[PDB]
Amino acid sequence: GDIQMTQSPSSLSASVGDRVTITCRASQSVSSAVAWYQQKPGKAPKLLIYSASSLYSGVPSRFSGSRSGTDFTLTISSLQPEDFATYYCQQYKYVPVTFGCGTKVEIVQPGGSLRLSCAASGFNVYSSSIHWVRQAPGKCLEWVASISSYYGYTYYADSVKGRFTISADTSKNTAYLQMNSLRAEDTAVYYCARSRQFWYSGLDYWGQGTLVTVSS
Amino acid sequence: AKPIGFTMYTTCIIWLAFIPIFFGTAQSAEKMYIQTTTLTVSMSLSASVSLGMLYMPKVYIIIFHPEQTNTSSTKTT
Amino acid sequence: TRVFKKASPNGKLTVYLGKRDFVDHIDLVDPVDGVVLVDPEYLKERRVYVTLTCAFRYGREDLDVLGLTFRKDLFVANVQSFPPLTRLQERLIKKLGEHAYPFTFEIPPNLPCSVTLQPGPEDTGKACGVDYEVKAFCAEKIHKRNSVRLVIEKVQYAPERPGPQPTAETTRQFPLHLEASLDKEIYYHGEPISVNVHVTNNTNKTVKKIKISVRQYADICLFNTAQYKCPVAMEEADDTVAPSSTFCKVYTLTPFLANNREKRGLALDGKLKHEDTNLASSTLLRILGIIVSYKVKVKLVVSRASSDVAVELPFTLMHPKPKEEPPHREVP
Repeated sequence: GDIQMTQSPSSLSASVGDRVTITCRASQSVSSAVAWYQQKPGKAPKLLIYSASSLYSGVPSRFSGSRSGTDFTLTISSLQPEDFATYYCQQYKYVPVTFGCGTKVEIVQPGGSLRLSCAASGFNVYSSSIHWVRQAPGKCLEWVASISSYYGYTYYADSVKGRFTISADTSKNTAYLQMNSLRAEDTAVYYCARSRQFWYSGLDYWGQGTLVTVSS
Repeated sequence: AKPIGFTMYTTCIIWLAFIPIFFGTAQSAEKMYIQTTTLTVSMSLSASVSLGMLYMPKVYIIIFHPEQTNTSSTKTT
Repeated sequence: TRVFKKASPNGKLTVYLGKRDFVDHIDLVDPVDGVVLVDPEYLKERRVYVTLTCAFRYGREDLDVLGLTFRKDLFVANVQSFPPLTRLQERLIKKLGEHAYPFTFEIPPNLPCSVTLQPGPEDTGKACGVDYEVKAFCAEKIHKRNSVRLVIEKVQYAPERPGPQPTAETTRQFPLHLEASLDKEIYYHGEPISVNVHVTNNTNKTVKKIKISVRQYADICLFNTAQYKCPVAMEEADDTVAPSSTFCKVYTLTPFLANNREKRGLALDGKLKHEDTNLASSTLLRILGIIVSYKVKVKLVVSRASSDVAVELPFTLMHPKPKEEPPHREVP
């Protein structure tokens, strides 16, 4: 089922100037398809490392990634006050991305329906895949849905089946989520993301998440 | 396709020469000799053109020139 | 680093390789280098032979109902490995031990790339096209127990520097003038194609429709057969140009596989086993197999009965050179 990506350290003292290490454990073998993300408070996640060893462009040459077995390690040799945020671990080998619990580095009735729109510029729906994720207050990131138009396939999570249908306007280059039935767990912040086609190197670009307060 | 094209061009020319002559040379140049000779020659020429331009290359190519369990991964540091 | 491995059905034979895609430049194709491991000495004198093969396979519906299929083996090489080393081979030998033995193949240039034609629903066997294979067998006949097969793929990538702008025009007297151009000559997969069209109509009769289409031509060289033409993506517009008047427009058209799944015989990039692959990439002529080319056709349906004026523009469709090896699977 959903590969449980357990992140052992809930929080770290992480005094400035020190070397810090974060570890991630997978229930099954996900090969080297593991990505690391950084989320500042009240902002969108930012990709740091993909393929568990390759540094994304624009990343300072201090973060390093390694994999021995199913254990994946993110190491920061030099810590700076700019580097204080939450670090997430993801695998992108199987259909559910199955994000991991965060590691903190610190020194409307159901009948109601609502729709969200993504303003994407400079992107093509056929050379990119569009993803929808959500984050509840005090919980790890949750994956809602995904669409890929070059091959024409859409995926949805188990809980959002029937009540969630995402679509894309190719002419306006826009994405829609189209909530229909809003259950108890729909109070969250909803993030719109984009990924490459024919190749997955993590959810490179993220959209400003929208805050939804539903379910009474 | 080239044999069929050549056959059709040759037969078109043959018919073009045939019909005017078969009508004209019925009482002017001769009646019994020329008309029958023209008709028989035209039919035989059309048939011979068909065989020569479509089947002869095939005869050339038939008689002569008959000549024609799962993958894995390890880390080699 | 990470290397790929395979084992024999009986388990006594193992093969190690470093890559699965071998780029083909104007220079020599990337050499195939790998290691063979006979861990036990069950082979008293029988040795391990390594063969690199290239196969071309073709078949069409009419030839199927008649009963005619075409199979050919372009390239066959064999090596007696068991009897200079690159860094990867030396590291593999050091990690493995004494049993490890190296094998190497050099693919000569001017050979066909890996291409597969889209099978229909009825056929459930091997796909048609050009494919490569590396087979290692314990023979001093080939036995399924001893032998192992690994499918490799020779591929090409988009050139670093693009060429001139593809532009073409025609004139026709009864006059009417047509001209068209493309933004660039090299397009990546999934990127929209933008074409500029411009027409000058001075004859009394007007034009009523404008059609823009992307056509794929697969020239099957061996076992001579007609090439494969296919309208991958079409855009039809109702536009009128008055006499003594001009008309200019810009159109955008994008090919993809979602709408072309039902077509049979469409050329596609090489598949390892069954994974979804995009449309085939144009072959660099710079051979002996399926040569894939792409063109765009713009047509004006002039007047009433009537005829059309057409212009064809050739463009190259490929992948940029990637930093990482393609997964050859579905990434999610």
